[PDB]
Amino acid sequence: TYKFVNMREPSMDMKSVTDRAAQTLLWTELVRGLGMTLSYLFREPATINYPFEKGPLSPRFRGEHALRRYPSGEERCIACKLCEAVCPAQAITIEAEPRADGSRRTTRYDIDMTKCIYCGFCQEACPVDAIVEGPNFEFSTETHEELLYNKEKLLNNGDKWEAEIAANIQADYLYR
Amino acid sequence: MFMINILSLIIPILLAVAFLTLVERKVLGYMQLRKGPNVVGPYGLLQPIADALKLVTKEPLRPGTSSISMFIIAPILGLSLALTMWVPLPMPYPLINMNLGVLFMLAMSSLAVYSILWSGWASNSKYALIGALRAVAQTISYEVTLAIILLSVLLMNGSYTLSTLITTQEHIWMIFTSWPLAMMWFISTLAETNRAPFDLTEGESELVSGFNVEYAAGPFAMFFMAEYANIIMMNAFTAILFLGASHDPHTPELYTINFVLKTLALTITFLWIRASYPRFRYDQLMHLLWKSFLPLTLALCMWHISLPIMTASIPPQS
Amino acid sequence: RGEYVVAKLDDLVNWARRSSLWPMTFGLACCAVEMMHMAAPRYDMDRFGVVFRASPRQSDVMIVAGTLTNKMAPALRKVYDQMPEPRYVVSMGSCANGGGYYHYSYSVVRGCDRIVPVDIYVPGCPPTAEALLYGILQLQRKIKREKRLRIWYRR
Amino acid sequence: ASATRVIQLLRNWASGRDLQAKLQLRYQEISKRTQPPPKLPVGPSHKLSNNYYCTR
Amino acid sequence: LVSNLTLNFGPQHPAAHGVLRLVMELSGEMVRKCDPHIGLLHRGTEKLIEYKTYLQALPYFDRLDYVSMMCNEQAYSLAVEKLLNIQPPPRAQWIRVLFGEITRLLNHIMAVTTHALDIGAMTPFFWMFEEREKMFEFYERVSGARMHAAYIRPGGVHQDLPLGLLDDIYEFSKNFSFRIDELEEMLTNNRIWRNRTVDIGVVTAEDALNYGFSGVMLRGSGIQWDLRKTQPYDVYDQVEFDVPIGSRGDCYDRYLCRVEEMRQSLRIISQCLNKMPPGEIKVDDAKVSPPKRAEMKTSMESLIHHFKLYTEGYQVPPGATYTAIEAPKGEFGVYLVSDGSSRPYRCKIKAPGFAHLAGLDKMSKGHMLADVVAIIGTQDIVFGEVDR
Amino acid sequence: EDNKQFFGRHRWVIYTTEMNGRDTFWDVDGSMVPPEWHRWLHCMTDDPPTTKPPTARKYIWTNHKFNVSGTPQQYVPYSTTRKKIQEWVPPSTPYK
Amino acid sequence: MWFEILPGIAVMAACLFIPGMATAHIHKFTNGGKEKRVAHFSYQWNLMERDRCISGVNRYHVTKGLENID
Ligand SMILES: CCCCCCCCCCCCCCCCCC(=O)OC[C@H](COP(=O)([O-])OCC[N+](C)(C)C)OC(=O)CCCCCCCCCCCCCCCCC
Ligand code: SF4
Ligand code: SF4
Ligand code: SF4
Repeated sequence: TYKFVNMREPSMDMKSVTDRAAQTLLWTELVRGLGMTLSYLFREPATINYPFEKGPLSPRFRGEHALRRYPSGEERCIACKLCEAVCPAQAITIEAEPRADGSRRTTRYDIDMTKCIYCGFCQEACPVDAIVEGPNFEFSTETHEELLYNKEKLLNNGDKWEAEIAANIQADYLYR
Repeated sequence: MFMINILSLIIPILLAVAFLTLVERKVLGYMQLRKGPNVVGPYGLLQPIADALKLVTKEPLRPGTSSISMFIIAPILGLSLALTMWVPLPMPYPLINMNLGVLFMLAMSSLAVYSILWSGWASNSKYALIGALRAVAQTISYEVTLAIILLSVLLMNGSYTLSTLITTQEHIWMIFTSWPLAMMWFISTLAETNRAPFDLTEGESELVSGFNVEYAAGPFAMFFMAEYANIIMMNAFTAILFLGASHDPHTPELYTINFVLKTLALTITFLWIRASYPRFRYDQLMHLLWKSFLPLTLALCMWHISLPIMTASIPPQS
Repeated sequence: RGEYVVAKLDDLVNWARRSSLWPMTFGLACCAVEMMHMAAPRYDMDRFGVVFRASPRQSDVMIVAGTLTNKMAPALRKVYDQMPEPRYVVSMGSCANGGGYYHYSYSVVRGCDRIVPVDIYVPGCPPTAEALLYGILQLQRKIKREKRLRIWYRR
Repeated sequence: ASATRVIQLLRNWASGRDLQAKLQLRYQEISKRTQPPPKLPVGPSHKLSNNYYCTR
Repeated sequence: LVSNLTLNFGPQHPAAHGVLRLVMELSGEMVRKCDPHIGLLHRGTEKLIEYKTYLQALPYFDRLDYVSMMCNEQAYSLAVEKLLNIQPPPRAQWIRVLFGEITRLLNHIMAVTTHALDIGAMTPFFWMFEEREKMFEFYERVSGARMHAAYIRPGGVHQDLPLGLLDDIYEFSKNFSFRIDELEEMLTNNRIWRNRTVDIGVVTAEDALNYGFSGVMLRGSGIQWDLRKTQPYDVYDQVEFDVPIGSRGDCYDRYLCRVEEMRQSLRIISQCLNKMPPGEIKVDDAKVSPPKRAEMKTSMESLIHHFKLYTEGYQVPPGATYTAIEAPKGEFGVYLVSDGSSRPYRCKIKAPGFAHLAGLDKMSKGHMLADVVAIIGTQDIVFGEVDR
Repeated sequence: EDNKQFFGRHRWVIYTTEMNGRDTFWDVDGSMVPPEWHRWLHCMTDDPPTTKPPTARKYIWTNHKFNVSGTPQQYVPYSTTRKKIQEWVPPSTPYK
Repeated sequence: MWFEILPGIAVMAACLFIPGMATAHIHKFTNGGKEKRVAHFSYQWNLMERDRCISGVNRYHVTKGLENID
């Protein structure tokens, strides 16, 4: 099924022709436009008072990355390199080795946040919920170099944001 | 004391322009479901000051291919004309009381077309000149309807004296007697100040900013002040011409309040047109003027010459 | 001493310059639409005095919103040069920051900071309109702490 | 929704329609930002027998 | 003395729809020829895809038509699923159709409002960008990203809808037609908008077909063709809607077609809301779609398949396909070659904007300079998909 | 909170005037919101930390820090790996 | 909402009111407390020139009534 958008012929009688002449000479549809703008002037604006008010987000929101720990304080990352393998932008650089206690742990874990596309594939690939994208989205920097994250930087991000990261994960893990 | 009169006319007009920028931004914002300036000062009341201060401390790039003599003469002419357009205006009593006040305004506003013909030519760039030529053609073409509409309306006044407009409109507004000429006059005034769907010389989405591309910071600011002063002045002329306020010789403040309120209403309507319509094409507005406005204006000038004669309603010439 | 007057004048000029940050619409790619969303009613960048500006001659900040390609870089540098001073550059999005998804491409310059000096790097692909607004306010706070007249007084 | 009766009437008239029934600003009609936990179903091949992968 | 002004510039221009160099010579006032210079946003997407796994290449499609993200990823998912000989589940298909129509609303809002803003009607842009912000919220609630969801994938969708999302989509859609009414109250009957769009950029139906036009650029000229009806995909055959058809093939008819397409998108969205079925949202075949994280942490096969799907990816049987969808900007397609491995051998992306902008010179013939701005706006052009 | 405002304005924070040794009477930013209140403020949940406090961990920062970019506390990247190749050190005893 | 536009409008209104009131009051101050005499035509100018001569103080607006002579 289809429909025509502009297949109406105007009526050609006295009253219709006079209606169109009055519309031509008295600018009635221009007055309708003025009325629409005037009606919008008396509507409450949709503006929010940033930064005192914030745009609404969801637990699934993909922001700044973080490396997480177990309740014991032990790191979750066991350096499987799945996130580095799946990373569409090749933003993840990993080096690992046996730790002094024998654990399988990273010695390098870099994310080039200027290479990153913030797709969240890394946190999908991760089998232990080690790498996540956190809720933070206000981390603009004055230099390019502060956006090339380190393992220390990402672990400090995890320690900084774990309280709300864990709540978001608890909110959404049953969908995953 | 007369010098103080000149100063107390000029300076408040420039302040009114400065805050007209804020008022226009806020009206546009609230018609667009946003707010507009509400952070820099209470309700954006310090925003015009921030704009004026930032502009005068910004580097005024002058073009390497610019005849600097006219490059600086054009803003001087523009602002001097924009300011001097207020000296005959009858807020109850004019600063300058002439027999030919509206003729003086017609002449002074017709001299203002040089500020575009000189800015476009001086800026070179070989393309802003074409925009300047389009602006000049639009301006001169709408000067025709301005002049003829003013001629037809003043046949009830009896003279070119603006103070006589108050007397002419004592019992009734001139709008109730010449509303078709009022609509054509208002749109002609819209077109002359390069506003609304007639802003072809500074089409934000047509030629970025046209004749004002090369101007920056200070001279740009003065050009802007000239345009907004012309806007408020034209709306004041419209209010005095068509919506004459009652005058009490012992209480002229009442007339001033009336006139200021009506001028503000017409200016807010000018900003109202800006937020409601698309932009005319250059040939489309030229067609409007030459084939729609001009024939009706000629017919109505004929009608308004015939009307006082055939009704024994010819005004006094004194 | 006379350093108090210079400090007050610097404060005034830097308040006037950050209260009227007029940016230039350099919308190259997907980051352009989040920036006009920061323009939209919900965030209303005009309420901060940040207007919708025009030709670089009246612009104070360049927002590089999108991928810069090799074919496009000379034009970006040209319009950056044509900006009157003081002028600032905000790099918005991964592509403008360091190449992003297209970092390893033959036709993409890896970060606009190879072409222009950048003041603020807004991360994200795209950064949300709120993230860009945060970057803009951070740029405003950068301008607040400039000491141009105090530098001149101790020269 | 805080607009006075007179302002509502003015804007309804100016727009030509009753815009108070279709406000563009969201209010308590939206869903709660905290929701009960889901329980998602399993696919057709979550079977213990008669499920050889060579047949699917 | 032939000095036809060869103004061969305009990339920084705000009406350039992003990045566009126009080489233009005018016989005085009117355009003689248009020479679009593109490539200013060519990022080598099609070459980069050859170095990416099939899952790794999906986010590239969000950034081609960055006004219609989910439609692009739906087209790519359909191509990969056709090559894989697998079928997405019914609930995933209904979700894909619902978000494709939400995406069509987003794209049509952007197209119409930016067209009007370029013409000089700035006001409708903000009113409708508020609705765009709300639909961005829907995108983010389903995927965590406002624009680049990466949500529709070969095999279905990434995860299910959160509880209460359908209610909010219903709340939004039940009020959206009032906003289309307000947009039409400013443009449709305005004697200035029609003066800028009626009989501007007229294209003949046969000449539209031979120039490779698609979508509204076809149906503006009266051609009764829509991929959602003639060649339905997902569950589009189960949904009822109307195809708006033009009569004059000008900018005004195309604008009316886009507005009525927004209305029919609302009409489809209603049925998607009412007919959403239960079930899984990705194919229950763990050699294509990754298992649930709970099974990945408990079952040996699930862990193995998670590992392999997220490191090597799934192998696609060798072969080539051309699959196209009815994107909001026209026919968006991909010619996807598979050599049998886990990475695409070749991925040519068909974007309607490429053929549409190839026809700018033809449609601008005998028109003023201000009409070319309208003709570009009526061909709605995103250079992310023009240049790829 | 004021639930009679429209969504996006029904919740707001009036920032402190002093945080981490920095005056913030006029200079505030969204990074000053701690993660516990960050979730409620952006409507990721309906529960403030007062009613649903976050789970206590001994490694979670007890003092939230805002964006320290442009300060001497800014992050600067470095290689976290040790040297790969060990050079041969010559003997300190001469052969002659 | 919309009534916050009113502060800028009030500032504009005051700035526009100042010129007319100032003109009226300066005219009253410099013309003997009366309206500034209008001379559009030479007869009115001659009236004012006669007024100046008979005032004795070289000011047209100092009006001599029947108390001057009769
Ligand atoms: C006994 C009485 C004897 C005398 C009778 C006198 C005549 C009475 C009937 C005539 C009525 C029409 C008068 C002229 C109207 C304009 C003429 C014209 O060409 O119009 C159509 C023209 C052209 O319309 P068009 O493009 O549809 O038609 C062109 C020609 N054809 C039909 C062949 C295509 O349109 C315009 O002028 C549009 C103007 C654009 C700007 C709109 C602004 C809107 C806001 C206005 C607010 C109010 C303004 C005044 C404010 C107060 C001022 C103090
Ligand atoms: S979000 Fe995507 S691009 Fe960024 S590090 Fe993770 S996988 Fe790589
Ligand atoms: S962060 Fe996760 S996916 Fe990446 S290496 Fe560590 S355990 Fe593997
Ligand atoms: S950073 Fe991401 S959203 Fe921005 S232009 Fe690049 S690909 Fe598009």
